[PDB]
Amino acid sequence: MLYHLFVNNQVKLQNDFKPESVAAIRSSAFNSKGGTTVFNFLSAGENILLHISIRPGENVIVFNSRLKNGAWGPEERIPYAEKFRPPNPSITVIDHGDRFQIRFDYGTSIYYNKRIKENAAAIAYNAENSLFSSPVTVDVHGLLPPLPPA
Amino acid sequence: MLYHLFVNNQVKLQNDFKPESVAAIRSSAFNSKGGTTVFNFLSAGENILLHISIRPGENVIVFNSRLKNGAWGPEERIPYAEKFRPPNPSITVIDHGDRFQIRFDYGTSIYYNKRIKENAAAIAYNAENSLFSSPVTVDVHGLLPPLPPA
Amino acid sequence: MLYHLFVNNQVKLQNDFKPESVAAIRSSAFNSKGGTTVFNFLSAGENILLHISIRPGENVIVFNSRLKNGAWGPEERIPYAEKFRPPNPSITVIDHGDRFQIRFDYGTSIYYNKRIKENAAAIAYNAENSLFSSPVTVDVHGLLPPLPPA
Amino acid sequence: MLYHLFVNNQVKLQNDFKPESVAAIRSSAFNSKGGTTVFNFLSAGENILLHISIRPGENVIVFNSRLKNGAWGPEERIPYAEKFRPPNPSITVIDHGDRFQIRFDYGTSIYYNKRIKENAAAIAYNAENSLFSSPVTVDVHGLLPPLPPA
Ligand SMILES: CC(=O)N[C@@H]1[C@@H](O[C@@H]2O[C@H](CO)[C@H](O)[C@H](O)[C@H]2O)[C@@H](O)[C@H](CO)O[C@H]1O
Ligand SMILES: CC(=O)N[C@@H]1[C@@H](O[C@@H]2O[C@H](CO)[C@H](O)[C@H](O)[C@H]2O)[C@@H](O)[C@H](CO)O[C@H]1O
Ligand SMILES: CC(=O)N[C@@H]1[C@@H](O[C@@H]2O[C@H](CO)[C@H](O)[C@H](O)[C@H]2O)[C@@H](O)[C@H](CO)O[C@H]1O
Ligand SMILES: CC(=O)N[C@@H]1[C@@H](O[C@@H]2O[C@H](CO)[C@H](O)[C@H](O)[C@H]2O)[C@@H](O)[C@H](CO)O[C@H]1O
Repeated sequence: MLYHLFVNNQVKLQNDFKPESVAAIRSSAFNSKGGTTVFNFLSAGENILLHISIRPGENVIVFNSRLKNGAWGPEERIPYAEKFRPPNPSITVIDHGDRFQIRFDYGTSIYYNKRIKENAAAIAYNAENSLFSSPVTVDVHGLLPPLPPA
Repeated sequence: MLYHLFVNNQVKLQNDFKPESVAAIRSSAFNSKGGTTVFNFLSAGENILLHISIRPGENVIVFNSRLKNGAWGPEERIPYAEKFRPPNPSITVIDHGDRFQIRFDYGTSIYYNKRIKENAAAIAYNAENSLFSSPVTVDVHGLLPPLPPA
Repeated sequence: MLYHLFVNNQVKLQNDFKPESVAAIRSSAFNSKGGTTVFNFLSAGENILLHISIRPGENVIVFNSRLKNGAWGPEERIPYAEKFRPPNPSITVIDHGDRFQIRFDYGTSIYYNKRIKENAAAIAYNAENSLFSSPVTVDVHGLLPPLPPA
Repeated sequence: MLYHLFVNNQVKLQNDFKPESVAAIRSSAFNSKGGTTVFNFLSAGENILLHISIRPGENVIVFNSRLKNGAWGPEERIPYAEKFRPPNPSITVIDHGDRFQIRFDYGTSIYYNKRIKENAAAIAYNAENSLFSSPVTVDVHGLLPPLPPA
């Protein structure tokens, strides 16, 4: 399923993002002078199951969760440098049941253990000066599709 | 290369659309009651090398070409019905040197013998009431990519 | 559909190779010091609809056709040097209805007009000492499948 | 990287199968009467990091590990039913660092937690009379490849 996720807006998944689900987010730009950019996987109740805060002007990428209302739990950060590849950077999220696997364009996958027991019913994209394009292309799979040779 | 082509707008290709190039256009919604929807592969001088006029109201899809300052050539026509797959219909275009191959979701491909000897420097998307989404995802390749087993 | 076409053998297709069909042949090796290597697409009556004779020594790649009991027709050739990429060289045959497109690893593809009005029922492979592996992997599609972003 | 893995034989990997690596194993046939079929991921020391024994008879698929000069540890087994899709059944193995993800054609992924802290340098295939074709097509990736929209 293909969705066009607009900045500071969101898309409702026609199907729950759950174990086996694969979400491939791709950007057609990558704005160097851009700042903090966020992607959130939302439960039906709109709790932030997976929060991805890309902070260029701070060389860090923060991963967290929190009830829509609640405060933020412990952060799980990793360096920002050498993660994305211009001009078409991307972010791939996979639901492995007990944790999320997140991959950028370079480096090893980041594994984020689930903290909130709910499937994602939507994906939000927030940014005041996004590092990416608006919208960003988003393909969501129910399962891992047959892979090409390269 | 990923581009986001908005309705009644266009996109400048990083490299020219030439022999071997593949363009994969994908929509995110498919509006069953949308009107005439067009896609134009434009040369540097704005010549319409390939014109794809999807006309649901006339149940036909028209292919043609014309120099910016010239007139349309004869029309290439094929039935519209049962060509697109909702909710994410697609259109693939491939430059085979002497002619373009156009594939939708179902049916046989369409071949349209080039009439202007030029490469494409951009692709336009036009519609007052479009069948597809704005924008449409467009992946441009320099050659056929590794094919998946499925 | 995946097949393992062994050298000096052939594989019977579960469905006819016809317009829109895609045969992606891949080798696990490139025995550069090899010799003449051939791939043939045969119809039910056993006519050779498409003959591809790769000759490293002569430094050319011959394309031809011939009926079951007939002599070869005129040849259509191209230089062989560097048309294949090690360690996994590939050949991709696509039926465009009136002609086949033959894709190697390098250089613009080659088109061959159909001489025999039949669909192929088997793909053959012959060689005294192949330039490729035995077998070669062959994925046959009824139509071009969705293309990955790259 | 493509390899043709023959039954009762193995293929020496170009690069180490390590975290991020993906191995797509595909067969051209499905021998319904076939007996126990095994695939082993081996360390340079020839220790069996991942052992996968498919037993149609006992309706089970066994996963284990052992040292070259060793006996089998406790078995992790799952039902054989609803895993393979003939005539081209597959098996995808992915190294997630602490564990291997294992996918067949049907059902949810299987996770086998690593027992031997070594990267695999080879992949073996053995059986008396295989359930799968000989050889099987194996595409090994250093990291997940770009995904087709569908
Ligand atoms: C340093 C700063 O100015 N603010 C930090 C906060 O950052 C927020 O982090 C959450 C996720 O943890 C989210 O990304 C939000 O958009 C950020 O502003 C946070 O780390 C804490 C309090 O939440 O304070 C500062 O560390
Ligand atoms: C009916 C009408 O107003 N115009 C018809 C022509 O339509 C144009 O067709 C070109 C491509 O050939 C292009 O799509 C343009 O936007 C259309 O207005 C044409 O279809 C026919 C053929 O002679 O003539 C006009 O009736
Ligand atoms: C060089 C040689 O020994 N024979 C040449 C011919 O080769 C045959 O070509 C047919 C297809 O055209 C087929 O490949 C057969 O197996 C080949 O032996 C032919 O290529 C040329 C004609 O230019 O004549 C011979 O030199
Ligand atoms: C003993 C025998 O001939 N077959 C079965 C055993 O097979 C071995 O099991 C190990 C354990 O993983 C490994 O698969 C080895 O390659 C096999 O030969 C064994 O699976 C079971 C008891 O665990 O007994 C026999 O059914």
